[PDB]
Amino acid sequence: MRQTFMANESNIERKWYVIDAEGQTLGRLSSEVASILRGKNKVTYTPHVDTGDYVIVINASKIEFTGNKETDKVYYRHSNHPGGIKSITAGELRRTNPERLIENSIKGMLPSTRLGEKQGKKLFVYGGAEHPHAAQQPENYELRG
Amino acid sequence: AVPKRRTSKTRKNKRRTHFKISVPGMTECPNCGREYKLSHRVCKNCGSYNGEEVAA
Amino acid sequence: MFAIIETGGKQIKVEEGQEIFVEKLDVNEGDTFTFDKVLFVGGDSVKVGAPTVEGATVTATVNKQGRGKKITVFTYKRRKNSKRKKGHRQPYTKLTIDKINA
Amino acid sequence: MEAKAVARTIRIAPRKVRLVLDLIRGKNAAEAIAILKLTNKASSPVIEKVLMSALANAEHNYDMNTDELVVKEAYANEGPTLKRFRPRAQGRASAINKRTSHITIVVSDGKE
Amino acid sequence: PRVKGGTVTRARRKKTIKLAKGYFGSKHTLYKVAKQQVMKSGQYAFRDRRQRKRDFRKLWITRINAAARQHEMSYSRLMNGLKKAGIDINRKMLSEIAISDEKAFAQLVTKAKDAL
RNA sequence: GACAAUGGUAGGAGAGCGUUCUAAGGGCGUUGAAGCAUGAUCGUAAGGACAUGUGGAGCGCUUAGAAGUGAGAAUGCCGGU
RNA sequence: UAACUUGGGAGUCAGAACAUGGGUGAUAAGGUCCGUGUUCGAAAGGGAAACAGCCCAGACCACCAGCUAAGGUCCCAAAAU
RNA sequence: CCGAUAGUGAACCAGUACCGUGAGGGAAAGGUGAAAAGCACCCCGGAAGGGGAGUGAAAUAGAACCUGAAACCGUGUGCUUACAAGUAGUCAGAGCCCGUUAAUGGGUGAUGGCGUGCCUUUUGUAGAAUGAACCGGCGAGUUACGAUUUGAUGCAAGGUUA
Ligand SMILES: [Mg+2]
Ligand SMILES: [Mg+2]
Ligand SMILES: [Mg+2]
Ligand SMILES: [Mg+2]
Repeated sequence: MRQTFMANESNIERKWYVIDAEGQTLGRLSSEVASILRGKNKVTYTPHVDTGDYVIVINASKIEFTGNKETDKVYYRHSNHPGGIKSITAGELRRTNPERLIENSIKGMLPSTRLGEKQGKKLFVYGGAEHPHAAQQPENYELRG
Repeated sequence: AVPKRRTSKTRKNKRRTHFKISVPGMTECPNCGREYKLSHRVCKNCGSYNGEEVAA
Repeated sequence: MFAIIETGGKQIKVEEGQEIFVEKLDVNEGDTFTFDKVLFVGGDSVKVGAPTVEGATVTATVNKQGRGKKITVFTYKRRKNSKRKKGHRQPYTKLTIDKINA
Repeated sequence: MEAKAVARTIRIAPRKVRLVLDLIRGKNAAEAIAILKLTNKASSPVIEKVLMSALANAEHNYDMNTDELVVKEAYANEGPTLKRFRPRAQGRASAINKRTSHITIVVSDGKE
Repeated sequence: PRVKGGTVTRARRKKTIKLAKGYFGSKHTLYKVAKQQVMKSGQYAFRDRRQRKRDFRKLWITRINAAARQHEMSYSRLMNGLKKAGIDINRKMLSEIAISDEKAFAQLVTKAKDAL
């Protein structure tokens, strides 16, 4: 073993960003975002800890889908009782609890680890154009699209 | 019927976080100068539940 | 201001006063080895360069020339009758730095 | 200072005694006398004897007083194991373990 | 002359068990189980050395690309820039440079970007 | 100093470690043997020294010889838990 | 750079898959029976999500060095949105 | 040649206890110290047992008495643990603590990567095929005679003894 910089809870910095969701598609977004939250795109990356950033996401509802998968992209959970399958909703979930949609769409691009589930809590989505979290002096951010 | 596996030294102990027994009620005597248990008799000297009403 | 050097088949970062380990050179204690291959020196007067930046020489002292921690090797295939075991130490040479590039 | 007392080959298992001890460890003497002296079990007579015996030897030999005397540590360890056997059906047997114990109390005052 | 085989067995078994310090439950006291768990350990080392080399090559590359996304120089444009420049170093030095000092890295990318 | 080889069961060939005893030589031992326990030590391995505690009388080392010479598994025997 | 004889010592005689020329079978079988070749068996590692045989490739040991093979480059998961 | 699971089965009150109607089969169990000097006396306690005092170099040698390991059980304590999917380790590694047969130190380990036990038998087994509850001990290519080859050694057209 030899020299190389590692990163601790105290050698750290974390930030809070804004991202416009409107006029944008779901794949590109979730990929780039969890390429932030994962701690990647920082030269202090050390994966036995969390250099996970924070992100704010605004106006989820105006996100859009190409082709069908407006409606023919079904989401499935199971209620752990027998015959308790639920196709109960589809891409219309954009209509109702759209924040839930994104927040699951990103938390599948992350692992199931204890860390990975800690990162996903550092996301805050808002289908409405307001947020309470302006206390953090948050920034805007420009995606590459 | 039977166990298939050996019950290790941990689970045998965690299982025993409830075979403890409770600190019994206690209080000093009113004029027998010692401890006994509540809503009961002293067993001494002359019996004192409110004072003597017995011998034993 | 640091510089980057070559040794063995690998490289090191050094600030002056720093210590190093490296695989053996077979040059006794106090016999100050002097490297001849250098690849970068930055900081103020930054000089990245061609391989073997010329005019570049390091000096350092040979504090100790010792041996390593006896790691075990061991290995086997399973359900068969085979195995192996053989330790392996390592030689090394322990230097610290005076006079970053001459 | 320190002080102790022992009982050996007592004809009780460790565990049944060990519970009773876990009602003791840490207290002051007077209380623990009471605690033992009330609970309706088979170990309470014994531990009561051994405790007060320990206070006896502490008093006579070492010349202490009784206020500050506390139970620093107490524990019972396993003893010889008088194997017996109870018959059982179908021509067989089953070896009971009539167990024993070695009780250990160490009264202490904490000072000099 | 019969041979009491004692006086060695225990000693061997201590030389095993005392390589079981920190193992769980009855794996750190009993010979058998600690024998076989040890053998797993040594094998695991024999793949883990290889594995650490793979790992840290990944890590260094990750950090480096995290640097050169700043000038939007994806990692591959860069390296090809470096072989053309007639210079070359390891990884891990691009890492330590681009971590502890930024400017030096910038001057590297200038020296390489201009060979494309 | 170069050059090349060095995965491996059945299995074939080779060099090796330690135990008990013997013969010879040379040595240790109440100013504490052996064994035991602890330890962050040496050797490529099997293994061996060293320091300390307990222990209360015999033991090592070099050369060679003979062996009841090594145990994780027998629905194995015994004993203890 | 191997081939042959002699002499000493054995092990093996239940093989499987993939491709391939064929018989049988239903141009069925992870089928069976033969030839042909490979790998596994006796060989780990990278890819095939996961895997004995398919694909790349044959570990003497250690390194926080590098270049490539099959296969891959949005996140998971390193690498071209 | 053995030195208490060996050797007579039997080192000791053994062909005993025991089992069986009976023929018959068959156990386990050595060690205080140099000397019994084998704990006067006080104290708690019903006793047993113990703490003290003394005998003795040593009683953590005190009669279930040399040495006293491992399993197993506890008492306390440095570190750590209550959103967590674990053949249980290894690699990397922060934090907290400590200081060695004094050297690339040691104890713990938040978190991540990686990873389906051991033998046997098998075309192939994580294997839901088998065996092992743990640990201690015991325990399996031996010996004579002879043939054959290999190596050594002495003699040599001679060699060798029963
Ligand atoms: Mg066994
Ligand atoms: Mg014995
Ligand atoms: Mg075997
Ligand atoms: Mg079969």
